[PDB]
Amino acid sequence: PGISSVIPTVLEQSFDNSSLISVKELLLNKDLIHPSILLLTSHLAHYKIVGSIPRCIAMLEVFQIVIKDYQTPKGTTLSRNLTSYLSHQIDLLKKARPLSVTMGNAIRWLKQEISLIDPSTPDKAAKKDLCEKIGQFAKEKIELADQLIIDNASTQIEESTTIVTYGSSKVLTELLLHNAISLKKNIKVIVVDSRPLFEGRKMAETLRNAGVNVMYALITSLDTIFNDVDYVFLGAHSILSNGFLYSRAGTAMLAMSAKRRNIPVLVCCESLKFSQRVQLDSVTFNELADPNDLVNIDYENPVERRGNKGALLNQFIKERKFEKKKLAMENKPKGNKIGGKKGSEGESKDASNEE
Amino acid sequence: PGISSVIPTVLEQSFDNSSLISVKELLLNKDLIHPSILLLTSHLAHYKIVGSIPRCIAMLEVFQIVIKDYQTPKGTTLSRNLTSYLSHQIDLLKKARPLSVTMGNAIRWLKQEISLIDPSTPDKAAKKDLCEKIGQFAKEKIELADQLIIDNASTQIEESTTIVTYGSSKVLTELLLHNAISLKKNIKVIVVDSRPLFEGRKMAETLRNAGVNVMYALITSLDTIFNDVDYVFLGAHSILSNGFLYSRAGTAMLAMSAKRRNIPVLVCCESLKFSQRVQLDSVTFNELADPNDLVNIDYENPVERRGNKGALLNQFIKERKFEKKKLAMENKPKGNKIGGKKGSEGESKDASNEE
Amino acid sequence: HPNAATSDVNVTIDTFVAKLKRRQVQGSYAIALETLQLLMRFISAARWNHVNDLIEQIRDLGNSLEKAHPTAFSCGNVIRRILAVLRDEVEEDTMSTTVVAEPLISSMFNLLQKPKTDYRQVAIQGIKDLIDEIKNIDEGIQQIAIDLIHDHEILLTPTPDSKTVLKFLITARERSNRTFTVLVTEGFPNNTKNAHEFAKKLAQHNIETLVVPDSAVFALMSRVGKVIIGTKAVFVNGGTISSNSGVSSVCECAREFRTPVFAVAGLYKLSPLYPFDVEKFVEFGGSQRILPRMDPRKRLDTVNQITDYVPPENIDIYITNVGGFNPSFIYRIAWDNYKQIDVHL
Repeated sequence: PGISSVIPTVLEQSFDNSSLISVKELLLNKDLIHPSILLLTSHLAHYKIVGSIPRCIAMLEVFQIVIKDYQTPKGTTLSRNLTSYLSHQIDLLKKARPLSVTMGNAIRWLKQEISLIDPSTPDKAAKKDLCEKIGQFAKEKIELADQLIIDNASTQIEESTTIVTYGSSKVLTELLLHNAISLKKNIKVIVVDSRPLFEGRKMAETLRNAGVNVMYALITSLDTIFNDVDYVFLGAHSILSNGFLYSRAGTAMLAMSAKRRNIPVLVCCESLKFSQRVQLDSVTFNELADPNDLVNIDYENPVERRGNKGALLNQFIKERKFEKKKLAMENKPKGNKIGGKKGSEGESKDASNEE
Repeated sequence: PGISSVIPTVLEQSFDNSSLISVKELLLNKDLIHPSILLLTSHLAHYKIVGSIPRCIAMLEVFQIVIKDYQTPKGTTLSRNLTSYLSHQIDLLKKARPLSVTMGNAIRWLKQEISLIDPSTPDKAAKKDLCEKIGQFAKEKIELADQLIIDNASTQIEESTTIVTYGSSKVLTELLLHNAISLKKNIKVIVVDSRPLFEGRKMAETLRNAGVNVMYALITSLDTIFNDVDYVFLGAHSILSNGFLYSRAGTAMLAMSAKRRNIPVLVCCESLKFSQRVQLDSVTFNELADPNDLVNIDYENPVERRGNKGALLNQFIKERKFEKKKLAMENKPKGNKIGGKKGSEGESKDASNEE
Repeated sequence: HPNAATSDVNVTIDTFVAKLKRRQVQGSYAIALETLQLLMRFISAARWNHVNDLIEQIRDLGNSLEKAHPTAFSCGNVIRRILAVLRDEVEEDTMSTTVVAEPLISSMFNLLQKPKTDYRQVAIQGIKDLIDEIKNIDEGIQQIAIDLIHDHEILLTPTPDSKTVLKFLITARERSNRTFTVLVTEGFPNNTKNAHEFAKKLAQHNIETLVVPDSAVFALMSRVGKVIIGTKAVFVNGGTISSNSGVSSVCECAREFRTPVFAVAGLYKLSPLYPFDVEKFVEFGGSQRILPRMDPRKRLDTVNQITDYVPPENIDIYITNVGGFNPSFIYRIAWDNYKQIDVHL
């Protein structure tokens, strides 16, 4: 199977809902694992760019590739060990890093597809139509959905607007690009970034590469830029069946600020991002990473410096724990643009029954 | 020497800082103590009538009595063992029932008096003047102040009133009685009762003894009592240097309810109750009593039923604890009736530096 | 409609009425069971020939039952559910008898536009299904319920009168990895003995129990993590009727401190009728229990009530056997169980 247990850093007295560590350096691997999965795992382990949306697409692509490479054996049938393989892959993924609802949905869809086609049809003809179908699905629930979202944004966003964004959600970046080049509008895009992740920075860079006026913002200096700000979009990850946004980093604070100061908050989301599972706080299900990211002085990601920090077990009780994903409130984000055009966050799972 | 150790029931996990234990039935003590102090202590320990206002007066009376009875020894001066005696008395009081702010003030005054007259004067001339002075002081800072407060209230009350009241505060009883008798207005009195001490019941009885239209309610029954009703009055124990209402049990919740249902609250206080001690929660210093008060199953105080509960020590992991003194929020009460006619509670220590 | 038609065919109606009036029957579940039994009796014995007429008769019976007792919501609800079950089958039948398109499961424009079988067995089966549903609610809650409470968190419990809430608590407490401190509000004129019993049970279960008087809620509120209601009946917009005394004030306090307020009940307690008035649905208790004597107590008019009504603004979560729901969503659940015409009888 690989490597299990034996990890640095304590279990911690505060916040221990999920397991904290997993394979990063490859040693003794099974002689049946597809390299693309391994590469993906390697990437995710230390990624800066992707967040929720592109990850799922990547996964889908990988799956497609696997299917293309797969052929029906003489002894075992098409539906004999494929499911087992999928399960193994899932387990590997989980071991690497906790997964999203979209991925789960995709898995479910795949499972359904497996059941649908009966093991009697010609093998070459089977996968030919399968990969086409999967492509079609991808086009529909992602690209077309993105387009729909863009169009929704278009009718709502006024002439000459100031937008404040967080994270590295691809859809928002696409929207901003559209605003810049295709429609041609006056845009002021303020992007906020945190210590361990340089997603905001990346977004800013991307904007620059197009030709947009960008203000770089931080958590320490928030109130100075608001007091002027008209419209705020948040980096969406998943909407729960209560009306709460399970999202990345200090978006909740921003939302609170928005609520305090005049204008309501807006959220752009996909039709398949919705979850039937329910939770109402950050303590419920936390996504964790290694405290090794916050040791060095900032500036850039790879530095390797000698200074003062570099003790987790050496000094007299030192805990340096952080959270990657937090909870955003219910009443504060009201706007939701999805595959079913219009709706609010109070409307929690009306689209879930409609599918 | 007294008595030490041996405490009934479980000590609990939370809220452990103040005395909650002690002499209930007397066994072996020092053969020099004046019995009036002991009797007072016995009374205070098992009292159901007193509430902040009369206790201090009673203490003063006791002190006066002691002074009257006091005889100077032939050898030592007037103040040599007197201080020791006083200390012993204080210790006894604390053992019985913790000292209030008013009591502390009284003690301070006594100390000041002691300092004022140095040991040189004869017995029968000094104490003659002391007792008169003390009486004068009592007349000045207490009764007259109360009268003033009453008169202030008189002008403050309009036409057509429906009032919800709480506590065994003597001033409030006086006020209500005054309203009933000498004002002859359209007054309606609604009474709220509490579990630790039957104060509400006493108030109701007093009202009956005058002949007033009385509704009788509890802490739980409040959602239906409003459904016309306007004024809410509470009885305060002491106001701290912060400005927060440091009073008895069921007041804060009532105040909150009042705030919720439109109409604000008015509280009465004396111009001596103010303290220099700084606290912002009930955890700091609290009047905690034995769990014997929460044994009787409704109806009346003396009933004694063998129903379901009647054990504390034999029960494994069971914490039955109750609090008597509470800290209410600052912003919720708007009206404060003191020695200086009318004023806000945010003044805090405007009279403390004035002395 | 009087009881002239039903005298020798069905006699148990009178007994049911008696049970309702003098409170011989206790607990909403029991009432529901009784109602189910009555329905079964009606079905097995009576004659129909026509279907619409039968439906009308059923409606009339329901109305009569309502008139006999308004605080018994479960009884009404069950009847409504049965009607709904009947209705769909009837609709299906009509389509075959005669011998349609819809965007979703139900359509609004179908009301504006102009639109013998073995249904008895189906009706019978419906009752059985309902009974089964009534039987187990806690098994469909615990998979969602034991996910919310965490280590070193403090719970606050108003209304310990409900049998479901206690069970829910117990299930959470079972887990060795989970540890929590419990604060219990008493409720003086209606809930005291029940509260005491609950406390005793908690003690037996070997959990840290704190018995709190009704006045001492404010001082401990800085440490309070979650709020759970022991409600008796659920409604359309979100508002709930709670199982007697000391719920409203606590809820208000929670709202003030922004403490999360949970609710556990079930869909059989859920009603498709609106609570337009608090005064109409909420029934009041007894004056005798509060204070002794009678002649001076003519002057002392005491006010005391059984049931409590809490606005939907304070409560946010309604976990049932199906799953976790909101006050902004529960209406749809009711619709999925009770049909459009079945609301008014």
